[PDB]
Amino acid sequence: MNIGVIILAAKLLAKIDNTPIIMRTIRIYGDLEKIIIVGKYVNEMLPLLMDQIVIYNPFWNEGISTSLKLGLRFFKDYDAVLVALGDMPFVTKEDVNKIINTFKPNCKAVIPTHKGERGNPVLISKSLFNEIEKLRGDVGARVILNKIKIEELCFIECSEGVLIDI
Amino acid sequence: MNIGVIILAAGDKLLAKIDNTPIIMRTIRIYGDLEKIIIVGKYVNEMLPLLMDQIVIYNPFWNEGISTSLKLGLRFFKDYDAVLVALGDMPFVTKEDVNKIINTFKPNCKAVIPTHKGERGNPVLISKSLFNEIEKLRGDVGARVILNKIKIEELCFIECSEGVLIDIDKKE
Repeated sequence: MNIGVIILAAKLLAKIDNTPIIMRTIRIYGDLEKIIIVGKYVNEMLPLLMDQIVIYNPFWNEGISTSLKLGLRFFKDYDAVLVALGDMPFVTKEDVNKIINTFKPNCKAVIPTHKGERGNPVLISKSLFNEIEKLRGDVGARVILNKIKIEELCFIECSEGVLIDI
Repeated sequence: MNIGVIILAAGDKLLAKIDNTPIIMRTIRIYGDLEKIIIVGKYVNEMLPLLMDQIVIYNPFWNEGISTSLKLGLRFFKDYDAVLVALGDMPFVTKEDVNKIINTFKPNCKAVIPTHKGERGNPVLISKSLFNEIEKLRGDVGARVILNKIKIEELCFIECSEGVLIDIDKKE
């Protein structure tokens, strides 16, 4: 299925068992097609993201929405995108399979949950792309999800990692 | 119009200055307020500091050749009507030149090629139709392989300045 991970990255270079966190994050998505969107600290971590397709967002200061619109363009033909944050190195590989496997034919999105909280990454299907294209400001996943009826929102429970943003 | 500009800047010298301004710098000015991104590779680290005001795509496959960079920037404008492929080492093209090129874009044209005294140059304006064709490229080939494929009955030309024919380079 056409599922592409959009890693958002405008700390991040803080090691965890000798590997900088942004790198831990990037590889929990393994074989999945992904693209890293980078702004704030781009120059500081660029040499660490050179094995990746990286898009530098000049408009990062203008709010997370600009990073997500860009990242989206590279997958506009995909069935859905997985919006992950580079900030969370604890999301499990299993958590990912979960969020992806539970993406059924009537799901407009899939939201991970842990002990009563919704976390990330959020699986967003093609049907919503257009919606996130109108998005403006420092808004993002929350704002678009509120747009759908709970009847069309799927979910599954994952490790606590789906909630830990370091 | 849905016409995006892809400035191939992956394919060191681009940082050199011409009258106090970087070459890639000048090359960008020429396309003005047009929808554009610039693709870099091996010199992302040195390049970027001069592009903090532009959408920059780093190609991890820079070692494989110009086709990867073109497919990559092309992926960023997949829905648009056409893309103008520009080279970051050609800072002498003129705004007037560009307008002539994009304006010459008619429903008959599967591609618009800049010309100066019979000479076919760049930046070449490629239409949505060839998009699939270019995605078929491999290695360090480039779009001109495809331009030759298409028939003259659908390949528009338009006389421009000599900038369309000149590039800048470095001596080993």
